[PDB]
Amino acid sequence: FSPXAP
Amino acid sequence: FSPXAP
Amino acid sequence: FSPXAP
Amino acid sequence: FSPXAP
Amino acid sequence: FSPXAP
Amino acid sequence: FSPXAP
Amino acid sequence: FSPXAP
Amino acid sequence: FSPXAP
Amino acid sequence: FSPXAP
Amino acid sequence: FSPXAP
Amino acid sequence: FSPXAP
Amino acid sequence: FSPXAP
Amino acid sequence: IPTVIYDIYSRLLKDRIIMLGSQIDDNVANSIVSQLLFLQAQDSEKDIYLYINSPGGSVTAGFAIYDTIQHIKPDVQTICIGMAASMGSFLLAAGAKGKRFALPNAEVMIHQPLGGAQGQATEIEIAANHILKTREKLNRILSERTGQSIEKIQKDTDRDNFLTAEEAKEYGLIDEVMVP
Amino acid sequence: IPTVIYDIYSRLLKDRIIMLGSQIDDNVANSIVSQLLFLQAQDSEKDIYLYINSPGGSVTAGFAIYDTIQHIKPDVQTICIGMAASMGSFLLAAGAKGKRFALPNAEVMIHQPLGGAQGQATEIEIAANHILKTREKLNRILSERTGQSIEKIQKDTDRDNFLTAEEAKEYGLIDEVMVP
Amino acid sequence: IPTVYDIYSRLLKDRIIMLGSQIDDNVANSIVSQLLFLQAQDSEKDIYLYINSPGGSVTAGFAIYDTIQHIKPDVQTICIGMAASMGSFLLAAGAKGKRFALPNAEVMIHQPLGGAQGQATEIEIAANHILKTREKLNRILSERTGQSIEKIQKDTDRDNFLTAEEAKEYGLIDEVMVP
Amino acid sequence: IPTVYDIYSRLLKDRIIMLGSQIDDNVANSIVSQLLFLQAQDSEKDIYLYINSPGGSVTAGFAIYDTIQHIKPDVQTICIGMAASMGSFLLAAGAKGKRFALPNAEVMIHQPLGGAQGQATEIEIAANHILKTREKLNRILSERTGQSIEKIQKDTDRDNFLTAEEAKEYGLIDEVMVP
Amino acid sequence: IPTVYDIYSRLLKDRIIMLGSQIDDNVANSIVSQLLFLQAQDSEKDIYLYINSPGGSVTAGFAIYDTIQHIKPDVQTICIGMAASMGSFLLAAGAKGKRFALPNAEVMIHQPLGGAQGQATEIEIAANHILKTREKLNRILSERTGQSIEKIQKDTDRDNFLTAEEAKEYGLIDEVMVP
Amino acid sequence: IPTVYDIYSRLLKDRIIMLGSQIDDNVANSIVSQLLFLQAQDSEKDIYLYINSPGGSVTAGFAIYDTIQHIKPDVQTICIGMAASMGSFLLAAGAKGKRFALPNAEVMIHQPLGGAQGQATEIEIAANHILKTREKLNRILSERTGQSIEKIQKDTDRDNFLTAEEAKEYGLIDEVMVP
Amino acid sequence: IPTVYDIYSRLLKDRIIMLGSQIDDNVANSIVSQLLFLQAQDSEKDIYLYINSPGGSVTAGFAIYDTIQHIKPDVQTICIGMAASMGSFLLAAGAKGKRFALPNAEVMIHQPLGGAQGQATEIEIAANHILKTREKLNRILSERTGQSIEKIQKDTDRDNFLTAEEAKEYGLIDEVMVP
Amino acid sequence: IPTVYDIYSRLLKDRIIMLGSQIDDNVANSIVSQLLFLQAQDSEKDIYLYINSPGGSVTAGFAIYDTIQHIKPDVQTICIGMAASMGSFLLAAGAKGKRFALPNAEVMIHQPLGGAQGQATEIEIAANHILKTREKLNRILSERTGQSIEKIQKDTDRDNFLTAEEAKEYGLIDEVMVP
Amino acid sequence: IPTVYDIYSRLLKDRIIMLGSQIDDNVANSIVSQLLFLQAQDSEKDIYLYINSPGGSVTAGFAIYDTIQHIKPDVQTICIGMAASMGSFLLAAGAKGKRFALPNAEVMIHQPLGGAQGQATEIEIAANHILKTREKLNRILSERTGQSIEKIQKDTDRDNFLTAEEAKEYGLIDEVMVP
Amino acid sequence: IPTVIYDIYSRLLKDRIIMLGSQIDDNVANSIVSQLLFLQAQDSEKDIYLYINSPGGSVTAGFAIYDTIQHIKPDVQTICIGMAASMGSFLLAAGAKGKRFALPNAEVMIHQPLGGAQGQATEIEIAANHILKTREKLNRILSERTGQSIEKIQKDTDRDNFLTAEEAKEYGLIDEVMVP
Amino acid sequence: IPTVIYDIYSRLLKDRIIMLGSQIDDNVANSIVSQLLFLQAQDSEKDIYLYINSPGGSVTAGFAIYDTIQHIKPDVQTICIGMAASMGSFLLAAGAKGKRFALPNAEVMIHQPLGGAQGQATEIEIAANHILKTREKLNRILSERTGQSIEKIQKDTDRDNFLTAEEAKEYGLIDEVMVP
Repeated sequence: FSPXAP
Repeated sequence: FSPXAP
Repeated sequence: FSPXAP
Repeated sequence: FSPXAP
Repeated sequence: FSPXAP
Repeated sequence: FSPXAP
Repeated sequence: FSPXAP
Repeated sequence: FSPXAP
Repeated sequence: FSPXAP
Repeated sequence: FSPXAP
Repeated sequence: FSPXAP
Repeated sequence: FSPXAP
Repeated sequence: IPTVIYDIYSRLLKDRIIMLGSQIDDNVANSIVSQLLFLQAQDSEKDIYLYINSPGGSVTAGFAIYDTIQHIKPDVQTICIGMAASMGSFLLAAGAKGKRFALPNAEVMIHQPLGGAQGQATEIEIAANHILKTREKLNRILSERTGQSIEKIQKDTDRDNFLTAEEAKEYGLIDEVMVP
Repeated sequence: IPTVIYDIYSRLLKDRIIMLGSQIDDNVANSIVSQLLFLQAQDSEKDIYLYINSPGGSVTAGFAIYDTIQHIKPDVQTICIGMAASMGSFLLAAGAKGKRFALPNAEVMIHQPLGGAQGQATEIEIAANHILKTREKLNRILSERTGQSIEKIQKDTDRDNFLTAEEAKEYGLIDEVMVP
Repeated sequence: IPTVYDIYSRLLKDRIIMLGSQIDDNVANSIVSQLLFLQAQDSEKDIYLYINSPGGSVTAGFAIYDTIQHIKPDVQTICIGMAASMGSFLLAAGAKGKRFALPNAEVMIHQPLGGAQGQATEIEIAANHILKTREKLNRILSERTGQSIEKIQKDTDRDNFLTAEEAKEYGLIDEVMVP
Repeated sequence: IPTVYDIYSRLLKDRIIMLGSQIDDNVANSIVSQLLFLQAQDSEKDIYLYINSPGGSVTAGFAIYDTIQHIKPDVQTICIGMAASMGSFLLAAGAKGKRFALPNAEVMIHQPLGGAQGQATEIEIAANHILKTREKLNRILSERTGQSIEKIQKDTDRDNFLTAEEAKEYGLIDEVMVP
Repeated sequence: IPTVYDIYSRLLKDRIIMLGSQIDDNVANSIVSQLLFLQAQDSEKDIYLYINSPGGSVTAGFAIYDTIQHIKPDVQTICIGMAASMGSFLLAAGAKGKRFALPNAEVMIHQPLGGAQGQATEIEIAANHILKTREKLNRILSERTGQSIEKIQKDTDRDNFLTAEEAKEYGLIDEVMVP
Repeated sequence: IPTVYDIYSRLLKDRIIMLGSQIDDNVANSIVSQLLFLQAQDSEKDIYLYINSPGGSVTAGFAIYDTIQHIKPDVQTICIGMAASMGSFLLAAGAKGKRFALPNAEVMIHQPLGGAQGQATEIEIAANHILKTREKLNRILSERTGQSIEKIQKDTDRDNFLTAEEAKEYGLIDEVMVP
Repeated sequence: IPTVYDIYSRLLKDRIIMLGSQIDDNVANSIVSQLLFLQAQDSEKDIYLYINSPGGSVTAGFAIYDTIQHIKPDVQTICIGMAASMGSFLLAAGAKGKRFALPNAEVMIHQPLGGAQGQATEIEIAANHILKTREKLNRILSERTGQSIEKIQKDTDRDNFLTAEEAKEYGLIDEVMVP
Repeated sequence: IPTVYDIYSRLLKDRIIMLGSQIDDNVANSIVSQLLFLQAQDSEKDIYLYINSPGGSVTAGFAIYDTIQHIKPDVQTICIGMAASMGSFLLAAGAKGKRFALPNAEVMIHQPLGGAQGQATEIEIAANHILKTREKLNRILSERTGQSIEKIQKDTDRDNFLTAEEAKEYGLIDEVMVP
Repeated sequence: IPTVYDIYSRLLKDRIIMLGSQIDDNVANSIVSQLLFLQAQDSEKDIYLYINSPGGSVTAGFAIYDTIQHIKPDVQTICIGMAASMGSFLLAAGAKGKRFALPNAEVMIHQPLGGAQGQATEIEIAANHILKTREKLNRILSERTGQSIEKIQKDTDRDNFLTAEEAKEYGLIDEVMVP
Repeated sequence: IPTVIYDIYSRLLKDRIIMLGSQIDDNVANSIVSQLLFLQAQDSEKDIYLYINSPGGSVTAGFAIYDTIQHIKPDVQTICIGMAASMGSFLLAAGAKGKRFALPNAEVMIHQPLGGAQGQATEIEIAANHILKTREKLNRILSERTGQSIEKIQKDTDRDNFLTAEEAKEYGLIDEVMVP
Repeated sequence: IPTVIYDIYSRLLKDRIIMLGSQIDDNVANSIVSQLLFLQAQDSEKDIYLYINSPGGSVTAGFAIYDTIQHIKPDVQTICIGMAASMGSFLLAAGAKGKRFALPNAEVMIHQPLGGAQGQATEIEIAANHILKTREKLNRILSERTGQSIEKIQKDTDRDNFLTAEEAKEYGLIDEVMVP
């Protein structure tokens, strides 16, 4: 799930 | 159930 | 339950 | 069952 | 349980 | 069991 | 299933 | 099963 | 089982 | 878990 | 188990 | 478990 | 089962009422047969009353009852209360002509006999021949009792066929709907 | 079941009280039917009292009881003690007009019939047609007994619908709440 | 079971015995006892055995058979509903001229059934025993029906269902009891 | 069950009714019948309901409750051993001034238990029904104990065990029966 | 159960009550009813409670205990075979000077057993309840035996089997009944 | 399953798909994926669906049916052993002129099977759904065989077993594959 | 499952994800991981979610739903065979204009299913939770289909089976994929 | 299963197929695939089918039978251990002159087994189907053995065990393979 | 589980750990090992813990919790689908500012569940242990959320379902991850 | 199964050792038969070694192995380790003459075949005839392999008969006890 | 089962360590026997190490291992880790003299063989004779391996007899306790 995770 | 049975 | 049943 | 048994 | 029941 | 019960 | 899926 | 399938 | 199968 | 296990 | 099998 | 097994 | 100052069913039997109120197995048949014969011995002229609330059951047990009804001298009136299905409806239709009744909300159901067979091809053949012969026998008698053709009975019993009391009367399975 | 100086239920039956205190199956129906007919034969004018504490059960068994109530000459009073659900509440509503009662904390529940079907498409169709016809019959009678429209009965029985005694009175399922 | 006496006890007062279940040792012991009791009450009057039975144990069946043949009274047999296997054997065992079936009654004859597990030698013993049992049944059926042992053997090789009329033609019964 | 009459039938002759089991429909139908029968024998003399019960069906319990309130005789209640759930509700339903417990008896109050499976709408109906049932129980318990509905709600949120003395202080009973 | 009356009904005529099984509600309701009936027949004559029981329900046991203490007649207790758990509690509850055991009888004392499942809060309630039940049992046992509560607590921590003679020394009974 | 590749993966390399089991969702998802993969490899070359199946889920069967009709390559069907129910429906769904059975293969057609439990309304919904499913199957079978809808309805009312030759005459296949 | 790569891994290389079973946590975790992986490979190219599923867990379904809406690529949905319950919810969740079904695919919508046992308070919490879940599902379905919340509520009250064409008319899909 | 390749895959390289289990659809699909694969590798060289099987499904057996007759290579059959029911049918289906059994091998022939449950009409359909299946088996066995259909019918009425030598005399095999 | 590496191993290469099942010892041992391995690869880069879990064992949950707090890298937590019980505890345990949930994710908090059977003393020990466990969980949740221990105690007394937005307001997460 | 730097059984098969170390069913037989034929194809002159630790099992599966042993050209040595019972001991006795061995503490057991039969008298007869014929076949071959008379084999196999290795040698089931 | 940069047991087998770490059935025996013979073929002079953590099991399976140990040329050292019970302790005692070890907290247990018998008196007699002969054989060998009299072995194995490592050394089941 980026940004931010990653 | 009478009449008639009996 | 009487009166009335019986 | 009569006659004849009995 | 008497007295009182009965 | 008598005596004494009864 | 193409076209179009893919 | 050929011919013809395949 | 040869000869003959195979 | 280091330091120190390793 | 040898000798002799094998 | 050595020495001696192995 | 309450007592009346007799168990209730034994009290009804004193007035020549027989209750067929369960699944039909050999025990039920043996009891009903015994009751019919006993009532005939008490009085060979007075009517007997067979009250039916039954999902059916064993065909051979059902035929024990059927044959006893036809054998004895007294007329056997049949009254469907609740449900008469399968061999239950067959027995309903077996009552004395003019004296087969159902209550207004009673359900009558007719269908073909059910069974089973496992094993060798020849064993399945024997089982099949037997159940088909049983169906022919049931259908023939139903034809005679209802006035419908064998061909129509065959078609109408091919699957579960539910009848209202009124429909059962129109079909010829009963003679009258018992109205309040 | 305690004894009185008779088993208690047999003692109550001597005073024309019938207990419907269980799930309604064929055995319960056959017993209640037999009790109703026996009481009518003892006295065709005196009231009968049907006490109901039942979660319901078989619709055909319930209709055996219903039809017997409507057939006999005596008025059948109905009293809901505890619970009258499904076919139980149907029978509560079937008592003589003006003589249907519930105790204040009694629960009445109405809903649509339940059933099942397995097999070929055609077999499921037959089962569906049968249960829908059964529902129409129940709803029509409930409409007549309550004074509600069949449209309102249909909507109100679509899912489980719990009524207090007072609500059952307002609905027309009973005539009076029996107060201390 | 309704009261009139319980119904079966009332029928026994008129010398009617009901064989209305599967034949096991308890049923056999009861029927045997009833037959002997009725003989002791009156050694000349007929007894009536009503049969609605899928059969059962061969040894239990033979207890009944042997008691029927031993006592002085004639035992009439009436098939109501079904007489299968040892049931049909007992139907055929009634006094000659006094074996009946109702018109829609089903009679079925077949060979004995059993089982055997263990060593080859044990299976041999079990097989010899059941074949000897079949020979004994077939011989007696031959005597009671007037059919040859050879015909009984062929006709009992698989389940063989007879109508009442066919049972009469076969010699298992004497008359169909007609309405 | 020893004979003296069976012991319970002998006690019923002295207008004692035993509620000594889980409360189901059969128990309710029997207790209701006993209450009505005793009223018919004598509409003025006290009845004695002895309670040793873990409770059970709420509707069955209400059949008993409503019958107690309906009849003319006072119904004394005596908790021996245990009165839990619908058992303690019925203990509290005895005639005011005539509700007792033995010193070591256990009284327990809690909220109704139940279940619901199926569609969201069906679960909603089940939930609404059991909450309405709880409101009805709490309201009646309020009237019988003198406690507020709010206090009953809080005190029945989980299992709440009371000594006889605590049950008296709560207003579920009137007196602890001392030797 | 042989006839002489059934044997237990015959013994009840001489004011003997048999507690010869596991203690559940049915057993308690029956014993309680017997005690009250015997008191009504004669409020002065001794009653004899014969005990051969592995114990059972604590609340059912307390129904019996409280009834014993409530009635006017002395209740003698005799342990034959075994009195364990609530069985030994009831043995100790007999009239002082009239608690007996046969020489080879086994008496066993221990702490109450139970169960709890669910949320932390529910387990807490269950634990508090069973600990309070243990305190109540131990307090009464202290009074009936003359032992301190502290000693009862230690001696009931695990299963503790006593001979008749040891039960006498402990104060659970008054005399060993010698032949 | 022997290695040569596992045998089925080796056959898939030559565009042979095996439908050799009961039809459930897993089988359908796999067959659908194979069909789409083969089309992506080559959109013009024939695919060969070998069928030895007693049928199964109607919706799973329709996933396969719809995929066959969607893709560009002709899908030949060959019944080896048995094609029953949804199996025979898929056999009939092969490219016109390229539906085969081996001489001793068994084809069976019948109506869809199902179940329903609950309220009258729920049974009605289930019945309407399965009847609509039957109409859809029968209509497509009519189109694929050249038989009238009325004849398909009558011929699928109960289990109907066809030889390969009969299946050809009926229009379910185009040719019997002879040695 | 044939090898070509296993077939599903081969399809994933072309950005096809198979939802071909009941929806549980394992299936959801796998689909979510696949979606995120495909986005990382290429954030612009379409992903294809093929659905043949009877539904399952609502929370697992929402893990998939939320991941679809979160990522940048359009997720096309194609119903093959069946999309029922949470399956049909996910079908409707595909990118607008890119939701498909094959002609004989079955779509079914209804209300969420569940269960609750225990105290009145616990049943209340369970009921409130499932009703809130239904409101959330219905709101999103309203947004995805263009139907009012009131109409969604009525149309999901019981099992509601739709053809592909009906699903298109309803707004659950955009196009029927015709052969 | 030891490695040399697994042993069976190694034998398949020399055109040996093992039918060494009960015959179900999975076994049939595998044997059929093996036969077709070997034909594709070489359409002239013999294939060797080794049989040690108690039989199984008739339709699965016919998939194998029809594939044997369809392909160009001769399929030799060798019974090792046991060939019973459909196993012995397949033994007899090998190329004429190339059907063998080892000296102590057991061959057994009997009639097909099955079941039927339901309405009279359904039992009729099931019976007709299994009788037609038996006619088809007997006709083919007649052609393969040189025995009349009438003799096959009589000899398969019950389990009929043959030695290798007897199987040769019967025409089920051509030669006993002697050491 | 598709291949791209298996998908989860591919995600672990990018420092993503999946907690996608019930929490038992095996799950904990695996997550702990993954955390320590990622720290050893790089002690500064963030780790991402994706949570879709109904919870499970408290001690297994604490193995994960303590490992998260021990290592140097920040551990981001993302709730997809569901985080219930120990699942929601671990969601709240992520690095401050880096705890997320997707919009339709469900968070549930409640008190620990357990059981105890046996002696009063054993139930006491079990109760004390689970109450101490609850105090420990509530204290840590207080620290991680900023809510008082008193409020956590009240809010976890029964099942308490939170939307993502409510979980943010509560302080269990920092942000709802919006599309 | 540990690995050697092959699984251990595959490594032994490379040296022409076949392990019969389980109950004898069709799968075990098919595997042993395949191994025997494969080893013959690799080398038709070199000895094969069949190690036996088996409680026996299916007689037909056992005969598949027996017939394959006698058919192939290589001598098959048999070594009983642990146990050779029933069809296990039959196969031990089937090894090449002079090359049948047992370890000193090995157990050999001989008895008659076991089976079962259910159904009609005629079916039980067929089953009995079949198992008796099977026993005659086993006993005849055992007579030939051991040098004992058929009459003595019949008596000695009537019930379970346990032999030490030394007793098996004296009986003629093996040729030598393999001593350390 | 962890991997080392081989599965761990395969890695230990490369250093001539055999693990007997489970219940002794035929599969375990066949595997251990195969491992012993394989190690002998690799090197007929180097020691083999049998690590034992086993509750025992089948006596015949145990004897397959025992006889193989005594047959091969290499010394087989035995080390009890954890538990050696029943046939496990028999095999511990079967290691080369001077090279039988146990860890300090290891448990050794000896007892008599266990079994069963059902059927005719004659069949029970045969089963009893067989298990008693098996016990005599075990006790005789244990006597030889431990230096204890047969009389003492008989008494000490009459019921379950648990020994510490030190007691097992005193008894003669092992030669040394392996101290840290």
